[PDB]
Amino acid sequence: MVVMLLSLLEGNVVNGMIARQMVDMLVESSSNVEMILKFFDMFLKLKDIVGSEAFQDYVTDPRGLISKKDFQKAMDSQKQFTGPEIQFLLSCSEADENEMINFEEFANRFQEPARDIGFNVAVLLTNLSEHVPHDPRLRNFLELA
Amino acid sequence: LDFLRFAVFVNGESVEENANVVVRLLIRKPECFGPALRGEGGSGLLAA
Amino acid sequence: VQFLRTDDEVVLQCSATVLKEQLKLCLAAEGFGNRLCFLEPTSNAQNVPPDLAICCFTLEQSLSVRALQEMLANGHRTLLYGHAILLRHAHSRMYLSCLTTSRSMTDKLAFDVGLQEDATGEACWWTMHPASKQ
Amino acid sequence: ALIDLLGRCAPEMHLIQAGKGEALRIRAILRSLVPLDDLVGIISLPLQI
Amino acid sequence: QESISDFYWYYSGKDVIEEQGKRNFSKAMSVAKQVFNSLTEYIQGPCT
Amino acid sequence: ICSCCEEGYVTGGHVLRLFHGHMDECLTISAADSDDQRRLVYYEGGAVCTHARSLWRLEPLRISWSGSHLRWGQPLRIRHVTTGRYLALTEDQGLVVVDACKAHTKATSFCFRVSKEKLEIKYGESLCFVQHVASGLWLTYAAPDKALRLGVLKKKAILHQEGHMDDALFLTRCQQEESQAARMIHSTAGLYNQFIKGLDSFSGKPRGSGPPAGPALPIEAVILSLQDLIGYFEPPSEELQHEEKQSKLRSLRNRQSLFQEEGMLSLVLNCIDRLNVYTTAAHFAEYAGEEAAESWKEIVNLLYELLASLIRGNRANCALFSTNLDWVVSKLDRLEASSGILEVLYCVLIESPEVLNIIQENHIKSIISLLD
Repeated sequence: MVVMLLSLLEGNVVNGMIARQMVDMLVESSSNVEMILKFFDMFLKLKDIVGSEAFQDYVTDPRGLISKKDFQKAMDSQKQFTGPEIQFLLSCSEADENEMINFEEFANRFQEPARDIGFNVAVLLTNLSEHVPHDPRLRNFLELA
Repeated sequence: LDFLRFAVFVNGESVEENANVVVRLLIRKPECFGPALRGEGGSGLLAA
Repeated sequence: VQFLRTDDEVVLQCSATVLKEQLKLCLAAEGFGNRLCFLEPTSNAQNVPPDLAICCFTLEQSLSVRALQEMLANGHRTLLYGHAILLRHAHSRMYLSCLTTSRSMTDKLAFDVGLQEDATGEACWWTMHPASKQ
Repeated sequence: ALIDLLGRCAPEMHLIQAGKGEALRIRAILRSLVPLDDLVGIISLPLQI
Repeated sequence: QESISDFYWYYSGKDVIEEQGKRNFSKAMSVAKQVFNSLTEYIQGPCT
Repeated sequence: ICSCCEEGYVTGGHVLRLFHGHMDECLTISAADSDDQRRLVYYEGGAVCTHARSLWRLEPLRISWSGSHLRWGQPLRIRHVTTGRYLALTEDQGLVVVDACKAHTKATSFCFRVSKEKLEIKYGESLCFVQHVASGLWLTYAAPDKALRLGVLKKKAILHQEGHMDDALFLTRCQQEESQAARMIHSTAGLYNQFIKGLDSFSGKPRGSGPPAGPALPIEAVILSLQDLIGYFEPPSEELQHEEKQSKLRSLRNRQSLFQEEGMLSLVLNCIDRLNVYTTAAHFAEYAGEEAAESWKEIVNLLYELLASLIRGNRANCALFSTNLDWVVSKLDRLEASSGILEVLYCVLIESPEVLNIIQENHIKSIISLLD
């Protein structure tokens, strides 16, 4: 879908009507786009936090893994995710019995499949932001992404 | 109506989807029931 | 080419020709003390002006059928045929509904239409359908 | 035959207990269509022995 | 698109999509991929 | 109906208030129900701005763009809402409100003019000199000249083509709470007035064996109106936190004031009187009919709790009961809804420190009669 949108955006003048219409479409589907962007950047931050060393501090089991409670408080101490996103990450975790979460595989589950769509979303937002600038609506999406 | 009964009912059981579409279509065409069970007719099953 | 949208004020009218007179009526109901709805004529406004304070209705949701079933089991969109809608009264703030009472003597299957205090039931949803094949 | 068809289109007992919305509404439509007093009257007229 | 939305609403309450639901989403999404590719090919060359 | 949706601009189908020029005065109606027969329109300035008397709905007479933006100089109908009477041009006076039966485009059509000289509209800085449409007559104050005339201006409006100094007006919308309450006042007053007329139609005329003296009377409609009015004036729930319950007390208090200031209190007092004059359900069956007597007990009971709901928590409405203090105590010994009258009395005495000032020995004997 994003590739088709880019093809519509081919050969676009600055403040072209197609670019303005695509911005209007995005801001009419604001909530859905916000959910998509949050989904991508939440797992990007998750990979960054797993790579961070404070998370390694909270990890204590010798065989890897981490208790669900330890995950909750560690990812709360990083102070980058709210409560709902914290619970959503807990839900998306494997949650192996005894509340053991293999954080390495958890972080790498959504890294490769979501890369191709994530890049094209970045290209779409960059193309829009540079072909219809001074747009009050689009800066919100830029900041969210 | 005999054909419709054979379609809807089977093995002492009522097929839910067939029953649903059958009642929806029958109720969609109010003239199917006859002079009784219609407000224009003004008569019921007893009068029938 | 304007389309009706969610969360706007709108009136429901019907044109019927009786005694070679093409009356145009609009549905209304006071709600409080009389839940039942009746239609007052909007035609002949010059002689008998109509009543507009209780005949106006606000759209609340224009949800699809499957999403309706899911919401039952648990903006500013645009309306499309096949969608079921929720209507709220203007003065009454009560959602229009189909009641189980049958004071309409003419037809046994004919049910009364009246306002409802809440909207948790499925009685306040109306699936619109196309008029013509066009 | 019409009444027998409606009875064979009546929803199941376990469905109506579980509370299927469509089953409840179909039974409601049948209830509105066929009034009970008509049934007991039609049973009350006897045969010709 | 409307049919896929209706299918998603059908599974909206369910916790886990079963095997038949996964297969049917695969069919619909593959067909949507082909439709999207053809729509893209109608405009990839800059045909105003 | 909302063809154009602009914030801060006047739109059709929007009830509002017309403060002529200064904020102090506004377009009003006759004070009581019979002082001017609810026909003479005035320019009274004061506490009436809060009341339902100061309220007018501009319905666009033009069926096209009904409820849409009000364009400059467009025909339209002013409605009182509270009485359901369209303001219109009259021949015996300048202009008065008329019934919808008497409402026609030749009389009810007005329009908003930018300038008083011959040759869009915003809620703020309106300053529009309104003018009749079918005629060139111009709405101007009478300015009557305290003993000679009351302190409020009460400048009755006259339709006369003279251009006075100030014909500008300010359109300020009222709250949805105010509009809803006023519409309840109109519908409920109409229902109970017709109910009173039925009471008078079979007043003292024995039914005998046929139909009652008058036509059928709405019993179930009055029952539903009684119930949802009681629920409307239900007190705020105690378990709410301070801010909720205080705000709800404030809203309930002003709603009680609005309903009391429009004669609804006296209306229900009249209803309960003419239901008292039939002492028993047997009496109600004898005159008004057995079918109407079936619900007499319920109607009387819910009337008493309606009265209690209206007066409870408001000092002013219950202080008005000083003149009718004996009125409550007289019906106290009645067998039907005795707890109803007694609760009404209790609210009166607790919330008014003056009924108890004028309490007399015979009244105390009546209370001891209740105990005995």
